Amino acid sequence: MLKIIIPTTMLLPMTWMSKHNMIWINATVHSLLISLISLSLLNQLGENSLNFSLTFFSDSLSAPLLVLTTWLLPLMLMASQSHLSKETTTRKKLYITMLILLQLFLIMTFTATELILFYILFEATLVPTLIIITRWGNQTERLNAGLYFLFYTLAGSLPLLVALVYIQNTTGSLNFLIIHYWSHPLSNSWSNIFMWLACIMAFMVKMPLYGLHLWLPKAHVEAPIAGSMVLAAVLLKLGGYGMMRITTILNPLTNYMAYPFLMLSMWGMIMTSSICLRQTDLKSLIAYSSVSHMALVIVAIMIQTPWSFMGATALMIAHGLTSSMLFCLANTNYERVHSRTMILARGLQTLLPLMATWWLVASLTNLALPPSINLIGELFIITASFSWSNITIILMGMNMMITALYSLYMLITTQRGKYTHHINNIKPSFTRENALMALHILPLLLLTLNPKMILGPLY
Amino acid sequence: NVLQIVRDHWVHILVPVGFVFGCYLDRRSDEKLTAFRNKSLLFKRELRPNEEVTWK
Amino acid sequence: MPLVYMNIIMAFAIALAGLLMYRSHLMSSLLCLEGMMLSLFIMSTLIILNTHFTLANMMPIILLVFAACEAALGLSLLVMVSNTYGTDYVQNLNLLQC
Amino acid sequence: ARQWQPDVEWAEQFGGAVMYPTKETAHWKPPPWNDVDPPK
Amino acid sequence: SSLLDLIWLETILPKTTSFIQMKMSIMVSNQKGLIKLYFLSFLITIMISMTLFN
Amino acid sequence: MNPIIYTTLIMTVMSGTMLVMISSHWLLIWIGFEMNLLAMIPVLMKNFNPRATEAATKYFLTQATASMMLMMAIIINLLYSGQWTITKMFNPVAMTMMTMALAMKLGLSPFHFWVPEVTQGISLQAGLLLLTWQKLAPLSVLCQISQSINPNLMLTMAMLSILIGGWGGLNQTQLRKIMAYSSIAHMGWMTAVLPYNTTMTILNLLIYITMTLAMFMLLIHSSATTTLSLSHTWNKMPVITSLMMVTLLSMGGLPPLSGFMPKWMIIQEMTKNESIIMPTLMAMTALLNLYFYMRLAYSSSLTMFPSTNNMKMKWQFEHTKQMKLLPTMIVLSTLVLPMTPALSSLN
Amino acid sequence: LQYGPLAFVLGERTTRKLTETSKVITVDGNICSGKGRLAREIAEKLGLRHFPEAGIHYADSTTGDGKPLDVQLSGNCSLEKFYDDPKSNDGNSYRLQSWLYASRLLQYADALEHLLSTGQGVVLERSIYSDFVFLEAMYRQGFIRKQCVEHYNEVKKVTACEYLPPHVVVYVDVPVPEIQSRIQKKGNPHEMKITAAYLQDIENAYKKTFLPEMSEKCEVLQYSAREAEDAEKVVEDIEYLKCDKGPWPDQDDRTFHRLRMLVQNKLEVLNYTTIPVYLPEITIGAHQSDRVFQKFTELPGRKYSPGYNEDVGDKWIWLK
Amino acid sequence: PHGSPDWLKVGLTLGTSVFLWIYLIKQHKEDVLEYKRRNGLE
Amino acid sequence: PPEPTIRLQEDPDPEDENLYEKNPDSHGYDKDPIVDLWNMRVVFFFGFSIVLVLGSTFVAYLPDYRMQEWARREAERLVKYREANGLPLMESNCFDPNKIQLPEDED
Ligand SMILES: CCCCCCCCCCCCCCCCC[C@@H](O)O[C@H](CO[C@H](O)CCCCCCCCCCCCCCC)COP(=O)(O)OCC[N+](C)(C)C
Ligand SMILES: CCCCCCCCCCCCCCCCC[C@@H](O)O[C@H](CO[C@H](O)CCCCCCCCCCCCCCC)COP(=O)(O)OCC[N+](C)(C)C
Ligand SMILES: CCCCCCCCCCCCCCCCC[C@@H](O)O[C@H](CO[C@H](O)CCCCCCCCCCCCCCC)COP(=O)(O)OCC[N+](C)(C)C
Ligand SMILES: CCCCCCCC/C=C\CCCCCCCC(=O)O[C@H](COC(=O)CCCCCCC/C=C/CCCCCCCC)COP(=O)(O)OCCN
Ligand SMILES: Nc1ncnc2c1ncn2[C@@H]1O[C@H](COP(=O)(O)OP(=O)(O)O)[C@@H](O)[C@H]1O
Repeated sequence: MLKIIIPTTMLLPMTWMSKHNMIWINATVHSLLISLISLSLLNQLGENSLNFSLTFFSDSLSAPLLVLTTWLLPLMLMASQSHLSKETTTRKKLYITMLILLQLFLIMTFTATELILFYILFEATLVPTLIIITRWGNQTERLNAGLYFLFYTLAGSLPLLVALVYIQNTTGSLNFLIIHYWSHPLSNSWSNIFMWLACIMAFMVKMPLYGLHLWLPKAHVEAPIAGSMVLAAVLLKLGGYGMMRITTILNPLTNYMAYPFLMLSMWGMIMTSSICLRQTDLKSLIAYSSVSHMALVIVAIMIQTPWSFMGATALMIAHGLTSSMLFCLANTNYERVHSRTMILARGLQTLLPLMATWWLVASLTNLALPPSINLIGELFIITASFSWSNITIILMGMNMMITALYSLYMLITTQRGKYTHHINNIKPSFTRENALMALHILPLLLLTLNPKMILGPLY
Repeated sequence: NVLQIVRDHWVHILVPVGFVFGCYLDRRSDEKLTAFRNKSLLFKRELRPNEEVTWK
Repeated sequence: MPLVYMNIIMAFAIALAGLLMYRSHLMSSLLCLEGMMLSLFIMSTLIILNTHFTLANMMPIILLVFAACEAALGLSLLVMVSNTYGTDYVQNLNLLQC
Repeated sequence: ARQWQPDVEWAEQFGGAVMYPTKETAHWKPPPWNDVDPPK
Repeated sequence: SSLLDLIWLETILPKTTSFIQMKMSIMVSNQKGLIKLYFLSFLITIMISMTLFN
Repeated sequence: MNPIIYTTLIMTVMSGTMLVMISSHWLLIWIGFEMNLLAMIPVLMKNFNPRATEAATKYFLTQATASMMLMMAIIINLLYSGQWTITKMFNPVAMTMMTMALAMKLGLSPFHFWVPEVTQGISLQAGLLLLTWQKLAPLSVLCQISQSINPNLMLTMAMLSILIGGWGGLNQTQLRKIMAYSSIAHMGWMTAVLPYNTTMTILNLLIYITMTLAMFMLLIHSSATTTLSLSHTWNKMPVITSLMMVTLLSMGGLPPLSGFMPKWMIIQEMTKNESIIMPTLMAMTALLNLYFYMRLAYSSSLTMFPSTNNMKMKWQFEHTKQMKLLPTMIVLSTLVLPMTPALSSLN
Repeated sequence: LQYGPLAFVLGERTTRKLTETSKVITVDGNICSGKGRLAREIAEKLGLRHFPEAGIHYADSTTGDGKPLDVQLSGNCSLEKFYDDPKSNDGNSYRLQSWLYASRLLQYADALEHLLSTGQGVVLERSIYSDFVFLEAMYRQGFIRKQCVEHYNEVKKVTACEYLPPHVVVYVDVPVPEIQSRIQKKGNPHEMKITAAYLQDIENAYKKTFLPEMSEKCEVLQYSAREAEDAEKVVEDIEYLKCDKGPWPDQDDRTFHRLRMLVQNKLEVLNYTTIPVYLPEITIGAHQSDRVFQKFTELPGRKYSPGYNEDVGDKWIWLK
Repeated sequence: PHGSPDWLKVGLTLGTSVFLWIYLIKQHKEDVLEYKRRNGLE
Repeated sequence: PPEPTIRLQEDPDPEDENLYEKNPDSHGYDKDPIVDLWNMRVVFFFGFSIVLVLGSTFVAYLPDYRMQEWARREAERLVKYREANGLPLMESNCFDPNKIQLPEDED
C-alpha cells in the first residue's frame, strides 16, 4: 500500500518546489498518475483480502473508495484553477497542500487495518476540510458553517473513542481481522445498548442521518468548489464505510436497535426530497439530494443483507460521482452569474448548448436512469428492503418519483425558458469546464459495463 | 539545453522515484511475515530441485 | 487524643475562618494568618516535646523563622497597596476580575 | 466577486472586555492599552 | 423546510446547547473580582468537604 | 530590576522547586514551597504598576493560606503517626487537608478564582513562568502520595476544574485570561488520572507545558494581549499567525496533533479501571475549550481583520530580540503523535 | 555582541559615558521659522549631533537604503493635499498627523539610543512633545473631529509616559504677520494657501500650553526673531542654566538600562501606535491592507531580513 | 545589518554536528558488539 | 454631521477579467497562452488518453482472482458426480453430524 501512499506524500515537496506558474500542471499530472497507479487495487479476489502488512490492508469495499478518492483530486484541482487565479503563490501552494493532506488522510483511512488508527485518521480528515471551508470561502457564514461541520462530527465521535478503547480492554485487540474472526454476540442489556449507540452515532452524524443533517447544507453551500466536491463525494462515505466495518460486533442487538434509525431515514428521504422541490438555491438542492441518497444508504446498511451491502456500495460510488459533477456544474454557472440563485439565470441552453447537454446527463444520472450504477444500487436496496418488509416499497416508490421531479425541475428552471435579458456576461464555456464534465461523467458509463467492481465483498 | 532544464525539471522525477521507493518498502514489509512460507496446510508443496523459496 | 490538641485545632480553625471571612482591613487578614501560624507552632511544639523526639526540636524555630519572613513579605505588599490607594480596604482590590 | 472579510462592525464584537456583555457588565471598560493605571 | 428543518431541528440540538453554554459561561465569568467572595466560597467548600468525604 | 537580581531570583525559584522534588522530609518540602513563594513575588512585580501589585498580593494571600493548610496537614499526620517521610499519610483528615492545600496551590476548582486574576495582572513572561514552572512542585507532591488521596475528592475536583475552565474560557476577550482558564482545564485533566496512573499525569504535564510555552512565546513575539491586537498581526507576520493557529488546534485535542496524545491515553487508562462515564463527560466538556480555541483562531489567522495606517512603518522593522527553542517547542507541540509509545520511558 | 543584559552585567554601564554634555535640546517654533538654522548652529557650536525634523519618509531612510519609498507604501498621505484641501473627505489631515507623530516618536527613540550608546548629545526639532499643537490647530480650525483628538491623546499619553523630556526647550517666537510675509516670500505654491487663522491658532496653542507645562519641569528659552541669529548668546545661555528639576538628575544606571532596552527594538517603540480602535481616517480594510502589504513585500530589499536578499547582492546566504 | 558570515559560529556548528554523528556511530557499534557478546551471537 | 459616511479606506471591487478578451483560443486554464496550452495538452493526454483508456482496458482484462470459472468447473464436476451415482444433489447439512457433539439434555 506504500506504493500509493509515498507518491501522495511526495506530491507536497513537488508542489512547494515548483515554479509560480507551473504548480497546477505538475499537481494535475502527478495526481492522474497516482490515480492510474491506484487503479491496480481494483483487482480484488473472492478470498479474504489483500493484507499488505500489519498496518494496511485492502478489501473490495476499500478499493473502489480508494480509487474514487485518488481520482477526485485532479478534478478538484481543475475546478479550483479558476477562482484561485488572483491568489498569491504561497496561498495557492497552501491550498494544494491542504488538498494533498486530505487525500493522504483519506487513503490511510480507507485501508486502516486497526480501528484506532482508522479513528485517528477519520478525525485527521476534519482539519484540512475545516481550514479549506473557513479560509477560502466567499460568504460571511462560512465560519459558522465550519463550526457546525466541526462540532456535530466531534459530538458524534467522542463517545466512539471511549467505546473503542473499551473494546480493546475486553476483546484485547482492535484489528479488523481478529475482530471478525473472534466476533461474539452482544447480550440484550442497557450497557450493550449504550455501547451500540456510542458505536453507531459516530458514523450516523457524518453520513448524515435525518435530524443530524443541519450541518451539511451549511458546509456545502459555504465551502469553495473543491470543498463541496470532497464533502459530497468522499467525506460522506466515511460514515457508511465505518458502519459496514463496525456492524460485525453489534449483532444481534441491531435487529431491534435499528428501528429508530430505519424510521428516521425512511421518512427523512421523503422530507428532503420534498424540500428539494422548493429551494431558492442550487447548492442547497444538491446538498439535500445528497442527504436523501445517504439516508437510503443508511437504510441499506441497517437492513444488513448481502444485497443491501452491494446496493449500498454501488450507491455510494455513483452518488459521489454524480454529486461531484452537479456541484461542478453549479459552480460553473455561479462563476458567471455570481449570485447562486436558480431563477436569476434562465434559458441557458440557447447560450451554452454543451453545458445544457452536461446538465441533462447529470440530471439523468441523478434521476437514477437504467442501466446506470445509480439505479443498480437503488434497485438492490429496494429489493432488500422489500424482503425486510413489503410495505417499505411504498415510501421508496414515493421517493423515486419525488427525486425525478426535483431533478427535472433543476434542469427546467435553469436551462429551459427565456434567458435573462440583463445578463450579458455569459461567456462561452472553456475547455477546462467541458473536460471536467467529461472526466466526471465518462467513468460512470464505463463502470456500468462492469458493475462487480463496485458491488463490494459480498458479490 | 543541459544543466538548465535540470534546474527547472528536477521536481518532475520527485513523484515517480518515491513510487518505486514505496514498492521497495512493500517488499521489505513482506519479508517479515514469511513465518509461514510453504508451511500452509493448504499450499504445502515440495520444493523444486532448483527452488529455494516458493514466493518472495 | 487529649483535649489540649482539640483546643489548639479549634483555635487554628477559628483563625482560618477569620482569615477567610474578609470583612475589611487586609491587615486583619495578615493578623489571622499570623494567628494560624502561632497555633501551628504551639501544636508542633507540644507534639514534639510530648513524644521526646529530640531531633525534631529544630523544626519549630525554623518554621517560625520562615513564617515570620512571609509575614514581612505580606506587610510590604500591603504597604504598597496602601501607597496606591491611601488605604488598605479589601474592596479596593477589584481591578483584576474573573 | 470578492471574498468577504471582517469589517469594523464585525471586529467591534471582540472589542469589549468580555464577549456578549450583560446589562450589569455593559458599563465595564476594557483595561488600558498599557498595563498602567492613572494615579488619580 | 421551515417549521422542522429551519426551526425545530435547529432549536433542539445546536441552539439549546449554545444557549446553555452561554448562560453557564456568563454565570461563571460574572465575578466582580472581590477576594471576599472568593474566600467565603473557599471556607464553604472546606467545610463541605470534611463532612461529605469523611 | 538588575539582571543579576533577576537571575538570582529565578535560580531561587528553580532551587525551591528542586528542593521540593528531591526532599524526603515534609519540613524540607514545606521549606521549598516557602522559598518558591518568596522568590516568585518580585517576578510578578518586575514591571511595577497597580495591576501587578494587586496580582502579587492576591497570589501571596492564596499561596500563604495553602502553605499554612499544608503545614497543618503535616502536623496532624505527625500527631497520628510519628513519621516525617512522604509516604502513606495514615490519616483521612490530614489527607483531605493536604489535598485541599495542594489543589489551592495548583489552582484546581473551587480554588480556581486567583488564577485568571493573577495571570491578567502580570505580564506575559510572568504568566509563562506562573503557568509552566509553578505546577511542577504541587503535582510532584501529589504524585508522591497518589495511593493516599481519596479518589472521590480528587475526581470531583478535577471534573469541577474542567467544567469551570471550559465554561469560563467562552466569555474571555483578553488572551491572558484565556490561557489561565486553559491552564485550569489542563490541571483538571491531569488530576483526574492521579489515582490510576501517575505516568499519564506526567505525560499530560509535559505536553501541556510544551504547548503553553509555545503559545506564550508566540504571544510574546507579536505584542498582543487582546483579541483585536492579535487580529492585527496578520498584516505584518502571517507566519506567526499560522503557527499560532496550528498550536491552538493542537491544544484542542484535534488529531493527529500532539494535544490528542494525553487525553486519548488518559481516557484509555481510565477505561482500564472500569470508568466510562467520566471520560465521556471530560471529552464533551473539553469541546468548550476547543470552541473558544476555534473562535480565537477565526479572529487570528483564518480571517483578515481591518488594519491601521501606522502598521506600514512596522513593516520596515524586524523583530530584534529573537527567542530560541520556539521552533522546537512548536514542533514538539504539533507533530509528536507518532512517537506516542515513548511515554513508556516513565517520563 | 549586541547590547543586552549580559553587556550590562559585564562592562556596559552607560551612566559613565555622560559628561554633562549630553543635554538633549529641542529647537521648536512656528511654521517656516528660523528654528532650523538655530538648531543647526547650536549643534555645530556645542559639538552635538543634529537630527533633521521628521518628515513623511523619515523612517524610510533608517531602514535598508536611505531612498524613500512610494507614498502608498509609506504614509498613505501627503502634506500638499492637506494644504490644498484641509477638509478632505478621506481624512488625509489626521492620517498625516498620526504618521508625523509616529515618525517623531521613532526619531526621538533614535536620538535617545544614540545618546545612550555614544554619550554625545543631540539636537532636535519638534519632538513628540509640542507636536500636539498642530493637532490643536487642526481641531480649532475644524479640519478634524473630536474622536480624532481623543485618539491622538490616548496614543500620545501611552507612548510618551515612558520617555524623558528634553533638558532644554528653545522657542523661536515670530509674529504671525511676519511669518505670513516669510511664507509669501518662500514661494511654495501649496504654502500660500495657509490662512492667518491657522497660524494664529498654532501660535496660541504653543504659547498657552507648551510654555508653562515645560516651564515647571525644564528650562525655557523664549527668543525673538531678531535676537535668534546670534547663536553665541543662545549657546552661552544653554551653558549658564543648570538642570536640577527634571528627572534626569534623579536618573540611575538600572533605569538607564531599561531605557536603552526600550530605545532599541523599534517594534516595541511603535507597538502602541497601532492600537485597535477604528477611526475612518486611519483604519484600513483587509483587502487594501493585503494588497499594500503584498506590494511592499515585492520591493527588492524587503522580502527577507536585511542580510538575506539575493537580488540586492547578499552573498554566502547558505552559511549565514 | 551589514554582517559577514561568522566563520567561528559556522565552524562550531559543523564541528558539533560531526562530533555528535561520530559519537553516535561509535556508540551504536559498541552497543551492538556488547549485545552480541552478552547473548553469544558472534 | 460632517462625517465622511465612509467606515474605512477600502479598494473598490474589481470587475472580473475575461480570459477571451486578451487571449482567443484561451482553453481557460491560465492567462499565459503557452502555459495554458500545455496545461490543456497534459490534462487531456493524462486524463482521456492515459488513464481513461489504458486503465479501462487494464480493468477489463484483469485476471480472474475471484474464482468464478473455477467455481463453475467445480460445480460442474460435482453435479456430474452426484447425477452419475444417484446422490441427492445438494446436501442440506454443511458439516457431517458425526463430527458434531450435541449436548445431551435428557430433560
Ligand atoms: C435527534 C436526531 C436523531 C438522533 C438519534 C435518535 C435515536 C435514539 C434512540 C436510541 C434507541 C432507543 C432508546 C432505548 C431503547 C431500549 C428499548 C426500549 O425502547 O424498549 C422498551 C424499553 O422501555 C423504555 O424505553 C425503558 C427506558 C425508558 C427511559 C428512556 C427515555 C425514553 C425517551 C427519551 C427521549 C430523549 C431523546 C433525546 C436524547 C438526548 C421495552 O422495555 P423492556 O423490554 O422491559 O427493556 C428493554 C431493555 N432491556 C432488554 C435491556 C432490559
Ligand atoms: C512534547 C513532548 C515531550 C518533550 C519533553 C522534553 C524533551 C527534552 C528533555 C531532555 C532530556 C530529559 C531528561 C534528561 C535525561 C537524563 C535524566 C534521566 O536520567 O532521568 C530519568 C528520568 O527519565 C526521564 O523522565 C525520561 C526522559 C524522556 C522524556 C520524553 C518522554 C515523552 C514521550 C511521549 C512524547 C514524545 C516525545 C518525542 C521527542 C521529544 C531517571 O528517572 P528516575 O529518577 O529513576 O524516575 C523518576 C520518575 N518517576 C518518579 C516517575 C518514577
Ligand atoms: C459519441 C458517439 C458514439 C461514438 C462511439 C461509437 C462506439 C460505441 C461503443 C460504446 C458503447 C457500446 C457497447 C460496447 C461494449 C464493448 C466492451 C465491453 O463489452 O467490455 C466491458 C469491459 O469494460 C470494462 O471492464 C469497464 C471499464 C473499466 C472501469 C474503470 C474506469 C476508469 C478509471 C477512472 C477513475 C475511476 C473512478 C470510479 C472509481 C471506481 C465488459 O467486458 P467483459 O464482457 O466482462 O469481458 C471482457 C473479456 N474478458 C473475458 C477477457 C475479461
Ligand atoms: C450528535 C450528537 C450525538 C452524541 C452521542 C450520542 C450517543 C451517546 C451514547 C452514550 C455515550 C457513552 C457510551 C459509553 C461507551 C460504551 C462503553 C460501555 O458500553 O460500557 C458500559 C458503560 O455504560 C455507560 O457508562 C453509559 C452511561 C452513559 C453516560 C453518558 C450519557 C450521555 C447521554 C445519554 C443519553 C443519550 C442517548 C441517546 C442519544 C441520541 C443522539 C443524540 C458498561 O460499563 P461497565 O461498568 O464496564 O459494565 C457494567 C457491568 N459491570
Ligand atoms: N505636525 C504637522 N502638521 C502639519 N504640517 C507639518 C507638521 N509638522 C511639520 N509640518 C510641515 O512641514 C514643513 C516644514 O517644516 P517647518 O518646521 O515648518 O519649516 P522648516 O523646513 O524651515 O524647518 C512645513 O510646511 C510644515 O508645515
